[PDB]
Amino acid sequence: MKEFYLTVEQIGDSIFERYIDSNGRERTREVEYKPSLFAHCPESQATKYFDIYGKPCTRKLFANMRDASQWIKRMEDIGLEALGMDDFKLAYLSDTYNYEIKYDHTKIRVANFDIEVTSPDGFPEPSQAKHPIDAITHYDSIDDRFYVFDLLNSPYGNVEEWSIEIAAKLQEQGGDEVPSEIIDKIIYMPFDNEKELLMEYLNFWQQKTPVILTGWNVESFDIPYVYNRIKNIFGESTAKRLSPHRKTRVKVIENMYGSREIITLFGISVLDYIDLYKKFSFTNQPSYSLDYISEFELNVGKLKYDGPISKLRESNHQRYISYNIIDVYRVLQIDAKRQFINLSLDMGYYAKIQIQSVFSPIKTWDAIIFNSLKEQNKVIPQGRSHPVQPYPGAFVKEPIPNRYKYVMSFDLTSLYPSIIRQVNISPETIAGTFKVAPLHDYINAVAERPSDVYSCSPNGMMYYKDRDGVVPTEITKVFNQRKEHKGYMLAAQRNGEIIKEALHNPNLSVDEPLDVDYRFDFSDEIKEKIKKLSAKSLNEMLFRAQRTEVAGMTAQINRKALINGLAGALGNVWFRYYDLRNATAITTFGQMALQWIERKVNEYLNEVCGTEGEAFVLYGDTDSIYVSADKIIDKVGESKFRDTNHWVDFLDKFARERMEPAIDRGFREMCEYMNNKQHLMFMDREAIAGPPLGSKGIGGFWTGKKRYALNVWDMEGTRYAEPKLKIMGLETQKSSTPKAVQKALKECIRRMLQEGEESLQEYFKEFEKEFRQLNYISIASVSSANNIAKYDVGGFPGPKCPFHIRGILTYNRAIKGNIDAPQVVEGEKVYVLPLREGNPFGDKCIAWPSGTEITDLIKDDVLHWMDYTVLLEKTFIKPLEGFTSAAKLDYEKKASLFDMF
DNA sequence: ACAGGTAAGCAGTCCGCG
DNA sequence: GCGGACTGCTTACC
Ligand SMILES: Cc1cn([C@H]2C[C@H](O)[C@@H](COP(=O)(O)OP(=O)(O)OP(=O)(O)O)O2)c(=O)[nH]c1=O
Ligand SMILES: [Ca+2]
Ligand SMILES: [Ca+2]
Ligand SMILES: [Ca+2]
Ligand SMILES: [Ca+2]
Ligand SMILES: [Cl-]
Repeated sequence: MKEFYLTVEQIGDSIFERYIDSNGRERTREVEYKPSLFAHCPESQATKYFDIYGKPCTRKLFANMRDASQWIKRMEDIGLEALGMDDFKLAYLSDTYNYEIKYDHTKIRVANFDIEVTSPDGFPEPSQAKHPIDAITHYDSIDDRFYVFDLLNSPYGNVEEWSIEIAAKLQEQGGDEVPSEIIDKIIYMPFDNEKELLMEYLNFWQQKTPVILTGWNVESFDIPYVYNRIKNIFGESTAKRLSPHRKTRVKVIENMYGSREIITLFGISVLDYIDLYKKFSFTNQPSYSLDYISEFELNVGKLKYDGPISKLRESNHQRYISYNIIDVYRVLQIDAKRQFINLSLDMGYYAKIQIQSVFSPIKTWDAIIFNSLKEQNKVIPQGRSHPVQPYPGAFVKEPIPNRYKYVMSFDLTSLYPSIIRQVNISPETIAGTFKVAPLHDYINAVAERPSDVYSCSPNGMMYYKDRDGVVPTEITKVFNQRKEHKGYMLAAQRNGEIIKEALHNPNLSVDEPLDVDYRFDFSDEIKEKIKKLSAKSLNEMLFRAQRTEVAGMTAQINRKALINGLAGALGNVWFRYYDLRNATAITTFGQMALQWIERKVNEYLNEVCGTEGEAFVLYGDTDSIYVSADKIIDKVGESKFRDTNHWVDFLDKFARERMEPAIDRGFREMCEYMNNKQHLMFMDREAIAGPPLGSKGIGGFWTGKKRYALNVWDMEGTRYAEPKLKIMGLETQKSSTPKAVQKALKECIRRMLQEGEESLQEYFKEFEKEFRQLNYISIASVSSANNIAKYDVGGFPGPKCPFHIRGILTYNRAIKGNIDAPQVVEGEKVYVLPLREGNPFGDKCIAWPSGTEITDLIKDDVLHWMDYTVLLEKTFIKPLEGFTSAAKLDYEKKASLFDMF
């Protein structure tokens, strides 16, 4: 089989690499790598190395890696460009793997792990590691085994072995309910003492050394804690065994509130799942406890126990171990759904970087572009330094706040990358400039055609049409992968809607779910086979379909993220190819494109309706238009259609047959006008939106930019079983609005768009009446805890102190003394509650770490002195007023004037 | 340091206001 | 005694 790397590191003048050989065997080697850089030389001097502009370079081989760096320095000490890949790991990878890497994941050792530390001192600090490690569950992807290391004796109690027979049993039967499918995969190891526990774990680490190291919060807690515990006990030399090469960097970086520490383990690629999740999940969560994320992701419960966690090992060691095992499995369950490790392997190898570098779009693209260039014997430029300059981005239309009954939207496919490809924007495709008319002259086709020779952006830049450019070339590739997985995604979604429809005719029948690939539109026979199936079998299929979709979502949205990131990278001063000329060429062309088609789309319909100079496009952001479809519908009359589904099927056909071809012609012209390389501005219909037929519903509304709600029947060719609410920017979407309140505002909106005003009033009446009975956690606000210190000033609110920061201050003050209550972690999320007039906290609000319940030390005073009125007013009524005003409705019954009857 | 800009709403502070 | 203008902060939308 083809060879592939596991990990690479540079230590002094040597490169350390773990890899899989041509026989599937894991090997390590240290290489005295001889790097090669480049300097400009005279035109006459004939070589085969040219920089990106076509200027000739000379290659310089260095005896060791230090020599190469010293030269770079000496060249800056002179003032001449020092060219080539300065990060030697990437050049080594590029040299050692001159082909497209096809890896075998079953050969890659991914370790998933978690530890427990009993601590009656408050949170056990990794930097200090004062308390014993008393459990380690470590899953190995190669062995398919959960390795459990369990301490029975410690300063904080002595405990009987864990029982796997009990662990397996129901909660409802006094067991722990550890899943069947992993019961047989547990390797249990009791330990007399911590010394042996740790000593054994290290020898285990040696024989099954992780390549990919993951888990929950593993980089802020488990890794640092185990490193430091071993360091405190056996010395830093032993602790260094956690690195296959024995080298570790310790980034001290503290804060005002003590000492936090991050350890780098050379030879291992650490991918903390919380960071994977934050980067790839595209959620903004109110809390990042595993319980919370497990629940959100897998719809599994809370992992319940009695008393605090600090007292769990002693009171119930049985459950203490099972819960540690389950925590590890949970991350695995999340990864089987989200596929983030898989994604990271794909990108890492695609680009030829350290896998952990996937967190860096700049590092990722530098390498892709580097390798691409290396293939044509071209030489990359030196990374220079620049001042940060702001630059303009997208255009957003200011909309008329209002209800809108029938709405149809249209969106451009991968716009910024498409613009890159259409215009041919790349560091070496720059041809010159032209003098720019103000933007609106390009929008309305008044300004003279900028060039007859080059491809142009309304920002005044001109690019060669004939050549290629690495950026377009490399961007097009990742785009095509994007399009592939999007395709799989949408079809899985389409299929999922068909299963939903079928769940109205569930057959009284005993069968198994169909063996089908959900990435592809179901065939007629499969469809025919589906109606006759049972509920039990249909639901299994639905679940699978969704699972396919999530998988496809992950692959698609994150390639999109990466390609959009190149476009922004052009405007990050650390990117090798930083260049505001190019970044600005992207954004400005975007602004023109959007407004150009707004002109065209208003023009077309005004002709097609005979009407004169009416507005149809009511909104647009960046690359989207929202078209007011009322006149098209009225041209036929709501009298007809019989059902909702008729007029949707109408509008759809009108979009695909009439609008798009006009839209296409519009973008053809603009491409011509701009004289671009290839037309790639593709705008197809997205959402079809309105109320159920002849209902009291308003269909949709806007409040301003970035804030609207629509009742969507069809989205990108997916016809929903039930109409789905598209809500953008409103409080229902924000992680800072109380859960109960999101839910209720969503129903108010649902009731606004699907049913009428009465329905909405009826609900508002109910909600307010019932509000005081909801759980405190459900009605609490959420916020991040940035810059606590800055505003601290004696433990009381400093100047211009933010509302939430104030609330933490009241917390801290109220938990003074008993270091036992959890401390608000700086930069983490908190619940916030307003405090009622004249309370014992001596301030007007309180905050505490999210996920958690507040410690009982203050819980009951918080519940009593709770300010429901200010909560209701601020978080619910206020935003509702916003929605209904814009919608021209009232949430409360108005004074009839007739009431005197 | 190690993708980008655009933009909304909520509070705090300071000022004008018979 | 409070509303408006401005700014800090937070979290959305592309
Ligand atoms: C979502 C997003 C968009 N954008 C910019 C670049 C996008 O080309 C443009 C429009 O964004 P989107 O409409 O969200 O998506 P897209 O055009 O990139 O791709 P698609 O429509 O197929 O999903 O806005 C970013 O710069 N960063 C981002 O994270
Ligand atoms: Ca734990
Ligand atoms: Ca689309
Ligand atoms: Ca788009
Ligand atoms: Ca869009
Ligand atoms: Cl230590």
